[PDB]
Amino acid sequence: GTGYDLSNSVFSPDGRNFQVEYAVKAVENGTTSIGIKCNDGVVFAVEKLITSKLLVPQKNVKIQVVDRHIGCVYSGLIPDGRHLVNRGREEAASFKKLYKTPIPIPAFADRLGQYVQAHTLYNSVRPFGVSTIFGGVDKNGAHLYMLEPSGSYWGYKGAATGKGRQSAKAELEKLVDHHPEGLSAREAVKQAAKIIYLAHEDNKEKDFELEISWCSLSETNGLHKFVKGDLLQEAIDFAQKEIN
Amino acid sequence: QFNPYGDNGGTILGIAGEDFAVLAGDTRNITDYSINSRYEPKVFDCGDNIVMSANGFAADGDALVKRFKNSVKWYHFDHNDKKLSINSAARNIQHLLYGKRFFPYYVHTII
Amino acid sequence: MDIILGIRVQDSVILASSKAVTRGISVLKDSDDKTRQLSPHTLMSFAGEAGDTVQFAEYIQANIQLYSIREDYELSPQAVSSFVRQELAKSIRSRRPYQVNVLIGGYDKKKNKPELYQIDYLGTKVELPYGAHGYSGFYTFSLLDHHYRPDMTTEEGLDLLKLCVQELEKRMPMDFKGVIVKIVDKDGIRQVDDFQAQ
Amino acid sequence: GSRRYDSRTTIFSPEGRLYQVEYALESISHAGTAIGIMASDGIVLAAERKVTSTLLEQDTSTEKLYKLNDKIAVAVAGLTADAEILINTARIHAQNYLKTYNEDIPVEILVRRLSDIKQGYTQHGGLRPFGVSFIYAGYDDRYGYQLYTSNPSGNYTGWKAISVGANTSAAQTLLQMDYKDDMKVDDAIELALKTLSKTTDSSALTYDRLEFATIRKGANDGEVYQKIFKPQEIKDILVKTGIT
Amino acid sequence: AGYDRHITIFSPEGRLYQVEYAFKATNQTNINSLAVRGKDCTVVISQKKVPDKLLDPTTVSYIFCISRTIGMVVNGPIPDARNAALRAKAEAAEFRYKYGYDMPCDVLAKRMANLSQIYTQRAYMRPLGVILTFVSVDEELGPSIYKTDPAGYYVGYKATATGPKQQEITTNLENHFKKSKIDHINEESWEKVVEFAITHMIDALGTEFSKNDLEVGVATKDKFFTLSAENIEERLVAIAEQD
Amino acid sequence: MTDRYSFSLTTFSPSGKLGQIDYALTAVKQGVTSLGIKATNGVVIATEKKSSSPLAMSETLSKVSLLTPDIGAVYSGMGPDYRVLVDKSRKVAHTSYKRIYGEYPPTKLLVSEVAKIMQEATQSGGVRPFGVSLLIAGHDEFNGFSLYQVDPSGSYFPWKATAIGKGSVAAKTFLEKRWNDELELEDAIHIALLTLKESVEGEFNGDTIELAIIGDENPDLLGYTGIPTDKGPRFRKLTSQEINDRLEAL
Amino acid sequence: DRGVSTFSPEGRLFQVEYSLEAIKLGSTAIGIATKEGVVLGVEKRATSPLLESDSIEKIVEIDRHIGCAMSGLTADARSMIEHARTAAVTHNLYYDEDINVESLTQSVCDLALRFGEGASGEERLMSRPFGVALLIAGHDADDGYQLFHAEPSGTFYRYNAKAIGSGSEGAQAELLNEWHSSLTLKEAELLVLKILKQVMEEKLDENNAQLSCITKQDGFKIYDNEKTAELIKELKEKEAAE
Amino acid sequence: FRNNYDGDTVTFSPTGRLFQVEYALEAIKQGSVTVGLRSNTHAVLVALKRNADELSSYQKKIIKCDEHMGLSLAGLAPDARVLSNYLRQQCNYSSLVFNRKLAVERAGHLLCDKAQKNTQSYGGRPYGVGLLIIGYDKSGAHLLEFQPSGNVTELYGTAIGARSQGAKTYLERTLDTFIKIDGNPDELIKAGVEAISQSLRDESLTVDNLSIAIVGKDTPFTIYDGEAVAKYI
Amino acid sequence: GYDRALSIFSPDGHIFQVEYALEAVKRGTCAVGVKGKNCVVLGCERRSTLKLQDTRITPSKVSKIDSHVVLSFSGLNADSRILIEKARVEAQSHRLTLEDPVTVEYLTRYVAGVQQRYTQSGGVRPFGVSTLIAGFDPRDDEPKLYQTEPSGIYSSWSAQTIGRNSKTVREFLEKNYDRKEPPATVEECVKLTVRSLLEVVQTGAKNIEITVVKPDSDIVALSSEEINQYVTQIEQEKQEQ
Repeated sequence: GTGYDLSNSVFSPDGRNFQVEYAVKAVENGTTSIGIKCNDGVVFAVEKLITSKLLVPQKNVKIQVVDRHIGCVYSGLIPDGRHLVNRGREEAASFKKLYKTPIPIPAFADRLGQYVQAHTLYNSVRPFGVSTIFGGVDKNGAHLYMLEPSGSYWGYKGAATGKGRQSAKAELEKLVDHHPEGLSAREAVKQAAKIIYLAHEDNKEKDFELEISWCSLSETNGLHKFVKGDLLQEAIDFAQKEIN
Repeated sequence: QFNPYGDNGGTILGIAGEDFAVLAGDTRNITDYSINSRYEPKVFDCGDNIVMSANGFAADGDALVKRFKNSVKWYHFDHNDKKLSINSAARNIQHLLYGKRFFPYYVHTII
Repeated sequence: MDIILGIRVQDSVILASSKAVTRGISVLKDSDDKTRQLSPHTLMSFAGEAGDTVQFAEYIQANIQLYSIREDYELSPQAVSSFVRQELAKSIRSRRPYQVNVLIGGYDKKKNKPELYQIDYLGTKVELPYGAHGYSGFYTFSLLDHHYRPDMTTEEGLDLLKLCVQELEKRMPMDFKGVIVKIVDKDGIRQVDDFQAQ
Repeated sequence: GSRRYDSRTTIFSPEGRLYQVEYALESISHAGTAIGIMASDGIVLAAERKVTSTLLEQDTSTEKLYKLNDKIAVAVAGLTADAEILINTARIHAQNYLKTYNEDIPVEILVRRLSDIKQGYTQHGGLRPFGVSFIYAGYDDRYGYQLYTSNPSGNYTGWKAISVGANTSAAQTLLQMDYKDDMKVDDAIELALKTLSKTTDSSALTYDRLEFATIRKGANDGEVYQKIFKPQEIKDILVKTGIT
Repeated sequence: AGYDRHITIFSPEGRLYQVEYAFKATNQTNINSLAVRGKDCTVVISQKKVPDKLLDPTTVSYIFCISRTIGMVVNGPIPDARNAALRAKAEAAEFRYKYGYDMPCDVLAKRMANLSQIYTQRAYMRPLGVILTFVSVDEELGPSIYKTDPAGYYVGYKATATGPKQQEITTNLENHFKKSKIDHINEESWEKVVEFAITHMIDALGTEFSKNDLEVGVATKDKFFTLSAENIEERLVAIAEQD
Repeated sequence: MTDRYSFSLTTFSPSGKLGQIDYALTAVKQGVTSLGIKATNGVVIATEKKSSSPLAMSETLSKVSLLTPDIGAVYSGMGPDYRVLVDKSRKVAHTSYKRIYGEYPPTKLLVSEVAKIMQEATQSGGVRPFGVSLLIAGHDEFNGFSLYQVDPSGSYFPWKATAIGKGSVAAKTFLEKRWNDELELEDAIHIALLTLKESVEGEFNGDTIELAIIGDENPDLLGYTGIPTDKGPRFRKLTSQEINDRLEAL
Repeated sequence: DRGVSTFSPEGRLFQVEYSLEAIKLGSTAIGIATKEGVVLGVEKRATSPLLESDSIEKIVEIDRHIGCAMSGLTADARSMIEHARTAAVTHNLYYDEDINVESLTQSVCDLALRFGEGASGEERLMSRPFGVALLIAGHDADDGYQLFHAEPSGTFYRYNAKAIGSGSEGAQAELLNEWHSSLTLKEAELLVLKILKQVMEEKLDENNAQLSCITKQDGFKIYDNEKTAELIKELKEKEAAE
Repeated sequence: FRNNYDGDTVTFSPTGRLFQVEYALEAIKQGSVTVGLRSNTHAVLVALKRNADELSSYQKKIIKCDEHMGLSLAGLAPDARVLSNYLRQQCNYSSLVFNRKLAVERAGHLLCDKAQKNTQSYGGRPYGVGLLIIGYDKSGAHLLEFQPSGNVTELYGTAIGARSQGAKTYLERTLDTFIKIDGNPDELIKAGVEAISQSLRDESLTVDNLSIAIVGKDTPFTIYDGEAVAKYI
Repeated sequence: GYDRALSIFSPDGHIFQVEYALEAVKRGTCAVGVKGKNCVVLGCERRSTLKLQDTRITPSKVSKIDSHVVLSFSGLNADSRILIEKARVEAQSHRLTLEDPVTVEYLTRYVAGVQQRYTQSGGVRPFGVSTLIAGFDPRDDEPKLYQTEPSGIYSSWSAQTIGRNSKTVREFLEKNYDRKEPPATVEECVKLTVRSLLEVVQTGAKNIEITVVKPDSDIVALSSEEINQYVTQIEQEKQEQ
């Protein structure tokens, strides 16, 4: 008597939800993305596979914004990630409408958490095929979160998911020990470029494109902002400088 | 008590010859004894060689025109870019106006 | 209003109904049949608001006819008049109430007795030897109090109506263009062809 | 989704039978036998209680014979809980009819309606049918004494004598053998008890195992009277017939 | 002949396998918790395991502040745990609004255990794979501990323990209440009651604890609060001097 | 979110059996023994308090519940299913009766309402039957004292005396020998305690045994004086102390 | 089991493809478009000689300028025709003109995929696709004489000539060779009769086969039995000549 | 294997695949080939049309959505009608409420979000059609590819349908050439017809077989069929 | 709530739930209708299994839909009531809005439309019923006879039978009903109806029931003795050979 993996909300005999574990496989299959928490903000970076010369550069934007202060990035099924953000965007607007103040990051994290958890309670819905790294700056500092298909989320110093999660975490844990008194917003951006290049060894057959964003109290006034032109080129050159 | 209607004045005219038609209207828009605008166009080319004007309450006029223009647009999408004949437009406008028989558009309309 | 009269005699119910349909300053019709047959032995007359009047009658008629087909049986006049009352009693507390006053004239084939029921738009039923709706009653009720006997023949009952119609024609302000008269007995419903000059 | 767990209660077999209606009829073939016999001067209803104990209170007990109207009564075969659901709607229906026409409901009209409710659970809704068969005993001024039967399919028929529940096949032949059209009620009482006594799966037929009722016109009153026999009354009539 | 183990319907034996399999889920996180009553306080202790050095330890918690007076510790996966929390918080606020007084501990438990029983009966809802332990100092009943499971069962406790290594802790406490005779910790201050609970978790699990290995929640008259790493650290100094 | 379970979960099998009802009854057999006895001047319902832990407080968990001032209930089977049924049974007594008639429902009618709720659990979409048998004891002016049993199917039977759960077979035999139509209430409690002893393996006292009666009106349990017609509840849960007294001379 | 609207590994909808097999079991229906009009013919196919043949209605008027021929589960067509007629009359109410044949067909096809079990997007309350294919023939001022074949897949093709039903594969091969741009109406009428006669199991007469046409002048007419009998009599003579 | 996990879209396979979505993708691969390509001034669609018989018409592949935007289809046409209708309304809403021509990128996000809801809910199937959306908004010429999984990519050139891998390789090799074709629409159509013929394994492209659409700086979205496309043959 | 698709297509192109609804009809008691020059006659068989029925109160197979139209059926008895009621409501509704009783064709088309609707709606199964609808149009003296089936298909017949052993009785009518010269008299038309049922039903005056509908709402069901007389005459024809 089996078939415990055919329906979503069902508990297997050992106590698991196999349909969520199958969603995790869809995430591991996806492009690698990371988050670094610094001394006054958060930095997000993501890999973008260039299948053909035909894809217009800088145009297929993956990192998304909720409100004006939160940034979101995800690995796995992109449409699912987009759907999750549409929910977050509605959720934050609703919060701002009633309490005037923009949503705190811990508050926003649970809003995603309860919503993703909800999609593991019924057989008529499919679990989310994404892990989401997200954060920002609120009333009491920077926050970084990672949300799994089960609905599990925690606060992170550094987060990684997708194809090259192994290389990323190994490099993130070295930063926590080498920089015990925090890392600066500028530094974290440059360092985020390196991690993405090092995690690209896992997908080294194809060419890729770098996309970075940051939210910082001193460098961006606590608002989410993309990295462009001279700052992005600086990060690209730094990653190239530490590869040889 | 809130009155949903107002009066923006103006006047429009429509004459048809043998191979032509004209539709005219003053450009003055008013509220009570004040002039809102000295140049506020009130006669519109709706496409398919139809000119339209709705006169009276300007907010109901603009709504009607806007709704009919959108009607022309969808007619092309639905009926293989078929030209909307003036008689068809007329019957279509009747249904727009009568569809608000119990909260009317305070306009006199001419095409 | 319209004239709506009924009288139960020994072995029949007689219904007399106004023939005129007046709207505004014009008498639009002088031959209007203000009655419906509900079943072979039950007849209903009606008066009231312009539209409600025919719509209610025809609606009641469809329901009684539906009952007859389903059951292969005819409801007693008592049962029909209870159904009518409850529809009006329902309608008076709705958004737009039927403004219709009716008379049910029926011959109960089981009991071998004629029956007359007066029911107003509120759903106020009562069984009577004689009845009237509208202003008509203000003249005919006292007239019948005097002249009516409970064992009168159908022929005596028609004479007694003529006396009511003569009084209404003399004293009532409106020209109601005479009446259509119907008999309900053991043999069903029939119309008295000549009453206008009987 | 839920498609996996749907029994499909309202579908035809390749043979053209309704699976659930069939299995419901099988369920009823296990229920205590009930008998109804219509005579010229009244109707009898006899029923056999199932799995009785000496500690079971009979005085307060009423499991097979129910009063629907002041003039209509029923014998039940099958699930008592299912039957009570229907019995209540039937009681409401008779009262609606009375409030509408100022006349007691004709027996057939009450039967057609219950039978219509049962037919519903057969054709739509995806719910299980009612596991009940009824005998109806009634009187009205149109047909006089009437006897009807209805089963889970919503089919109803009219009878001079009928049995429901267990051993109907055996019970019907015994009735067909001993029933004559010009029967007095006191004779119909005997036939009902004799038939039960023969088809019983118990050792002997006793008062504590029986429910008994009559519908008879007043021996002096001139109108219709129901009588649901009390334990002591049955014990009396069981000595009369010759069963003790 | 198979599907009676996938949704919440009876097996031939009379068992609801989905409920049984939900109990299994409660031990997934390998964390043990215990709750004890003092003279006028109630203390919850839960093991804090942060295996990843990329995590922010301050966010790793299975103890929730439901209301000003009520606190809850959860044994089970966090997404189900947070689900249960949000509901309890909502239910506690609604009670206060409707009835004008703060929801009691035993009443919140009964409520949450009723909701758990629904998922047990209706098929479209899966049970939550969590065991909820509620604590407070009730204004009528005094110090209270009430525990709800995925079966919808709930009961009051003198003291309780939950998790994989539950029985070690359970027997350890049982033996103390046969020795002390009274059914609570005979101590005036909550600080010494927290110390008792930590001492008895060490002796039952056979393992020493640091300030980051523990999570503590305290309930006093009109207040429930969770201790910081340093409050525990101060409390850990006290047990080291006693031995 | 979208409940796709609009169909029955309890259906008929080829043999005629209703699987889920039968299995529910199987769950009731595993449950702890509970019993009821009807005397001439009262009714008694009794059960064993099976504790889940010696650290748990058995006082916080009542297996015997008051439904109305004159009606009480006990069960065998699944505890949580009973708890939610008790809540609904208390509510229906108000909504479907007291709010209409200004008085409490008679025993038979409240039982009928309880049964209806359980019958619905047999037929409604997306639910399983309740896994409990109930024993409901009560009084009403026009019927006097009565005792009912309600099965998972929704069926109910009136009993002079009966037992449900684990040792019900042996306990029904023991009751048959001891019951008569001339029992006084103190006699009935005596039998109740004796019958329950055959079931209980462990400690037998007022802390492990739950016992309540439907007897005389208790004016000191009412809470107020003034209205002569209000005389007080007939339902009374015996205390641990009161049970022990009858056990010292047992 | 398996979902109703569910793709096969090949990329097709199970229900739609199975519905296409029900249509292949239907009666033959033939349409031929000419510059003088469109002709629609059907095989009646009566199951018993006691059946009153002229009560078999497989040719229906949609509007004065649009006609329809059905093949397959013909009971399924009633609500399609009802929709079609209402669409046509409704269009005339809003626009004081005749509906285009192309737009009418599109409106009928919009219904075809509205099946499922309480789905996402809009509202689709229908348990299965239609088990019937339609031949829609008509005329409008814009595109002249037109013949459309509407399928339960929701897609519709325009045809110069089309056969649907049991004899459709053999009939379409025949219609491929015969049809040319400059056929007369009478040639087309005789052509419909010629192909139906071939694919039928029974001998063709004015009772088991029905003719109809749509012209600009007289609109949509269904030929009476006496008229069709004379065209059958005329076809017999022409085949015998060569 | 595949037996169990392809019953509906709501179900994940052990490897993380949604088979119902993948089977929908297969309908596109069976569909007739179509090609998109853009420069800085203009965007172009070139589509190959399919018939049933030589007695049938060729089904239309290109749909106009607004004066500045449009799309081509490969797969189930009824689904393309449902999606194009939606995008028309979204374009309509943007003009009426905001007096704003909907940005092509946002059109893609909306189609992505609409496709997604079908891939996660019980009952509903996925869409069975691919789309190539060309536009000219406030930031120049755009080309988008839509897959019924939800994925939408902005490209210079691309192809979908049967044998479309041939056309895609041609564009990938000619990228530097056609992107500079600014202010000469004819020489961009010439590049599209040369692209689509790289996918012709079966037949020659004829006057009632070929379909072309163009949008640009001073060119509202227009479709060419019949004698209009004759010069590109 | 419940909208599960019960009637669906199978690989070979059949709706099995509709196919099985026909099997239910094949199990039902035989029904036959024949039309004459100036009448229509409906014949139906009663089951012999239980010979203790009360014919006064037992529902009969021939139901009046209106005063001029009759409906007989073969299949699930409980299902037929649903179809009959809807038809009877539509009859009264048609008299209300059109001011004219239904034509037999119209009432047939409506009943057939309901049946079809239950073959492509969610949560419902097809009607296990085929009907014979017979009567006379308002002010019309031409006889009308129609048949419907679970699929929703309908058509008119000179003579038709449905239900068990209907293959046998149809075979009889095909070689016994002359379209050129229909039965001239009512008596001549009733004889043929009884003759056909005697092919499938063993000697039974109880078993065969007949109803005769004439123009202008003249419907009368025959007594057992009257039908018995027809049987008595027919059985004496055979022995002459």
